[PDB]
Amino acid sequence: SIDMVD
Amino acid sequence: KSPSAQELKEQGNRLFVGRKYPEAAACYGRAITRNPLVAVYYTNRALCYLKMQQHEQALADCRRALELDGQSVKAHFFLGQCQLEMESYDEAIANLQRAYSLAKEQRLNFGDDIPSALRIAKKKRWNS
Repeated sequence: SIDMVD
Repeated sequence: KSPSAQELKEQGNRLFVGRKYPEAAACYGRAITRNPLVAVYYTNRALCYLKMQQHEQALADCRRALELDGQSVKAHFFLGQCQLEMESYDEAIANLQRAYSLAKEQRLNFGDDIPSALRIAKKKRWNS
């Protein structure tokens, strides 16, 4: 998911 | 004796997944102190602020990230999410669409996350 830290 | 920026980002990532968002944001802040020119630390902290409902703080960090990496997919996506929660629907949709274009250019694959976010934002603009 894009809803996450890198 | 002292943590590196990388140690601090890793600690912040662990606290984020652990649902310790203020603590994670402070870790990313310490990473920024060690290397203030890294956009990812600001976008990571912006996401913490979003989870903390601290929209003005999240928006400021997205703006900082965009100064350091104007191609950042996540800076645009999190900015759009911020603006959506602040009811700035037109700006939210523009930023989510820009995230879509940048992700395609960079060959990133988040599943249907970005189109799904766009649909959510357009429905919310219409329902309001």
